[PDB]
Amino acid sequence: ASATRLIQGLRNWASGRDLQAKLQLRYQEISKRTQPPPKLPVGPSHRLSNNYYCARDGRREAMPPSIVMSSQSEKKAVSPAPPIKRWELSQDEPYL
Amino acid sequence: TSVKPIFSRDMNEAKRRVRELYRAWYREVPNTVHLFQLDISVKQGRDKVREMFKKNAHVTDPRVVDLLVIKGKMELEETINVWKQRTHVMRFFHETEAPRPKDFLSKFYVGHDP
Amino acid sequence: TYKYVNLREPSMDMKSVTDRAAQTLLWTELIRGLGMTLSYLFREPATINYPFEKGPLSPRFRGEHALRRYPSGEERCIACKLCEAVCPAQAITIEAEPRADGSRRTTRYDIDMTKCIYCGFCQEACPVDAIVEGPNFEFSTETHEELLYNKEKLLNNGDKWEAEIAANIQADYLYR
Amino acid sequence: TRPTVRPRNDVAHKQLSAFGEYVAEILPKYVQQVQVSCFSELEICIHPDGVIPVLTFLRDHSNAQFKSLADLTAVDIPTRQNRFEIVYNLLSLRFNSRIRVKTYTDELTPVESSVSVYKAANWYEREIWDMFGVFFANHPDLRRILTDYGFEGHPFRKDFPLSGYVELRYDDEVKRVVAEPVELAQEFRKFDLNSPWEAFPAYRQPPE
Amino acid sequence: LLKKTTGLVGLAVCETPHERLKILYTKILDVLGHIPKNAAYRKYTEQITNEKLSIVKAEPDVKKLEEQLQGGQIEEVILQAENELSLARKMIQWKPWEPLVEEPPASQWKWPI
Amino acid sequence: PLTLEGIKDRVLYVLKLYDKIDPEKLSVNSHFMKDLGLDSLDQVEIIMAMEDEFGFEIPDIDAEKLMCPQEIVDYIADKKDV
Ligand code: SF4
Ligand code: SF4
Repeated sequence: ASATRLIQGLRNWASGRDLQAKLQLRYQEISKRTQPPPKLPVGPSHRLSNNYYCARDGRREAMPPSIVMSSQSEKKAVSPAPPIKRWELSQDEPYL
Repeated sequence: TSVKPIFSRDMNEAKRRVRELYRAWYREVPNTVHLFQLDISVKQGRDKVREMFKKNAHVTDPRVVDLLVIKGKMELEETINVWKQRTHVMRFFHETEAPRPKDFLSKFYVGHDP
Repeated sequence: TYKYVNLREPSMDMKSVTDRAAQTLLWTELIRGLGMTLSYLFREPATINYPFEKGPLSPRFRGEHALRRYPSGEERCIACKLCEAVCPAQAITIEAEPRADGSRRTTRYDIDMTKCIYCGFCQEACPVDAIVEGPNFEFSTETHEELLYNKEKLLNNGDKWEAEIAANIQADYLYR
Repeated sequence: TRPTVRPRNDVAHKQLSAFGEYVAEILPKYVQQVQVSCFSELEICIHPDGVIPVLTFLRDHSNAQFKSLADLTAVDIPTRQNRFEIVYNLLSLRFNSRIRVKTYTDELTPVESSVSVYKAANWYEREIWDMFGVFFANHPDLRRILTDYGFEGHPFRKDFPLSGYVELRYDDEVKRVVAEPVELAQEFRKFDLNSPWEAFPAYRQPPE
Repeated sequence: LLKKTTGLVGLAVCETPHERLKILYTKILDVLGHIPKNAAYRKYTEQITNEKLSIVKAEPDVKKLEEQLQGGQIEEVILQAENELSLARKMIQWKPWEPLVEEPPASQWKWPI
Repeated sequence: PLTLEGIKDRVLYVLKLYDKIDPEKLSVNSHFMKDLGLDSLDQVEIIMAMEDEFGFEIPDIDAEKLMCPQEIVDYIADKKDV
C-alpha cells in the first residue's frame, strides 16, 4: 500500500484486476492482538434441580447388537435403503 | 482332525517342494555373492543356506512346511531381484554381535540370564 | 447440487475459430502468464527480516517446557503424576519422596524433549498449573543429551520465563 | 436424554434388519450370524469357504450392488482357536448403504483371495499377510508390503511385542547398517489402567 | 432424443435400450428356470426381474423410464442386467441354497471375550 | 556321452571333486545314505553337480531314485543314445 500510483497502474494493467482492493498483506484492518476478557457460557446440564444423571447418561443406553439370525411366504424382496435420489443441476453456476 | 491343505496333501509333496527350494537357493548363491560384492565366499553362503535348512528341519506338519517353503520362496524372489541391499543379505551373518556364552559357568559369570 | 466442470462446447463460427487460431498462432495465454508474473514482480514481498523480526504468535503457543512456582517461592508441583500418566509419548519420568518438612515434592522430574510431541496434555492435566509449555522455541542444541531436561533445568526455565508465562496464563486462562 | 445423547435411527435399523434377513435367506449355505448394532451397522458373519460367492452376490445382485470395497481388515483374538477374524467393508452407492462381512481363520488355513471380485483387495489382503501371516490362496502377487525385507515374524499379532526383537545401527568396522538384539535405554512403562468396578451392566456376561 | 453422452467415462450410450433390456430380462428368466423353485434367491430375483420387465415393457419413452426405474441412466440399468445374468449363472454353478456346511465353534462370534 | 565307461569315469570324477565324501570308501556300488553317510541335501547337490557337468536337466522325481553311482550312470545312459 506504499507503492506509487504509476506502479499501481502498471500492476493493475499487467495483472488484469484491481489489486488495491484485495491486498494479501495484512494491515490495520485485522483484530487487536490483545482482547477484552471473555465470559464463556455454561452447558444445558448446569442446573440445580431436575438434573439427575441417570436420565441423561448416553453411555449406559448403549445396548449389545441385536441378533437378527443365528445358528445357535410371498414376502417382497427388499433393499438396504430406498434408492438414492438423482442429483439436481446447480442453479447457481451449472458451468453449461 | 481333517484340515484344509495349503499345497501338499502329504509329506512327500512337501519334501519335493523343499528339494526344489534348496536347488534354487544353491543355484542362486554364487550370483548373490558376485552381484552384491560380498566379502564372503560361495562355500560360506551355501553352508549358511544348509545351516538354515537343517535348523528348520524338525517339523512334521504339511501346512507348516508348506508355509515355510512359501516364505523361503518370497526371500528367494527378494534376492533374485535387487530389492535387498548388502545389509539385508548380510543379516544372516551375525558379525557385529559378540558370541554368547554356552556353558553354565560363563553365563553365571556374565549375569543372571539362564 | 453439482456442476459440470469442462463440459463446454466451443463455437464453430468463423469469428471464434479465428480467435482460437490467433490464440495458438500469436501466443495470447503465454503473454497472459507473462503479464501475471510481471505484475507480481512489482508487489512488495512478504519476507520478514529474521532474527530482527519475528512471526506473530498467540498466548496459547506450546514451546519449551517449564516448571512454575507459587508467588512465595514454593514450587507448584505436588508429585501427583498426572502429567506422566497422560503423556502420549511417555516423555515424563517422575520420582517422588517426602522432603524434610513433610511436603509432597518430587525428587526427579525428567522430560525427554526428543520424545515429546509438544501436545500440551501435561499443562492441561496439571491441577496446580505447575508444568507449562512456555513461548520459547529458539532452543536448538548441538548435542543429543542436551535435550534431556531434568528437574533443575526445568526449574531454571521456569525462573527464566516466568515473567512471560504468567502473562500468557493470565491472558488465556478464561478460555480453559 | 435430549442434549447429550446420540439420537437413534429406527427406520435405518428396520431396513438393515430386513436386508439382513433377506441375505441370510438367500444364502443359507454360508452365512452363520446376522446382527445389527445399536448405531445401525449390519454385520454378516459367514463361513470362510463362502467368502467368494457371498461377496460376489453383494457385488452383483440388483438389490444389493455393493460395488465399492471400502476396507479389508484382520483382527487377532488369541482366545479363539480361529484367532484371526477377517473383515470386509462394502459400500453400495446405488442404495447409499454399508455392510460388513466377517470370516474366521487360524494361522494355517488358507483363504480364497477376493481379487476376482474386488481389485483393491489385491493390495489390502496382501498387507494382512505382512501383518498377520494369513495366507491368501490364488493371489496374483503375495509378498510383504510394509515390513523390512529381512523382517522375521508378523508384527500385528498380539503375541508380538511392541518393540521387536532386532534394531538397526551403523557399524564402522563393517561399514554397514547392521541389526542387533534390542536393548532399550528406557523400558516401556506398562500401565494397569483398568478399574475393578463394572461400568456397563448391559454388557454383563453370564457367570460359570 | 439422441442423448450425446451418459456422463460416465468408459460407458457408451446405447442406441436402443428397450429391446436390449427386454432381451437381457428374458435371458435372466431363462437362466433362472434351472434353479429349484424352493430356493429363495430364484423367487426374489424372479420377482424383481418380472417387475422391471413389466416397467420396461409398458413404457415407450426413455427419460421418464429412467426416472421411474430408479437406476440412474438406462445404460447402467443395462449393465446391472448383464451383471445379474452373470450372477445367476454363477449362482447355478455354486448352489448356495443347500444347508449350512459347518457350525462355528462355541464362542466364535462372542464379543467381548 | 559316447561309451558307458566314459560316462562311468565322468560320474566317478564328479564324485571325486565332491568334498564331503571320503575317497576311501567310494566305489561304483557305494550307497549314498547307508554306506557313505550323506544327508538328502548332499544327494541333491550331487545331482545338480551331475546337471552342471553333463549339461542336461534332471527332474526331481527321476533324481530321487539315483542313490548310488550305478543308477546314476544307468540314468545318463537311458536319457541319451550312447
Ligand atoms: S506436551 Fe504432550 S508429549 Fe510433550 S511432555 Fe506434555 S503430555 Fe508429553
Ligand atoms: S500434573 Fe502437575 S502437579 Fe501433577 S505431577 Fe505433573 S507437574 Fe506435578
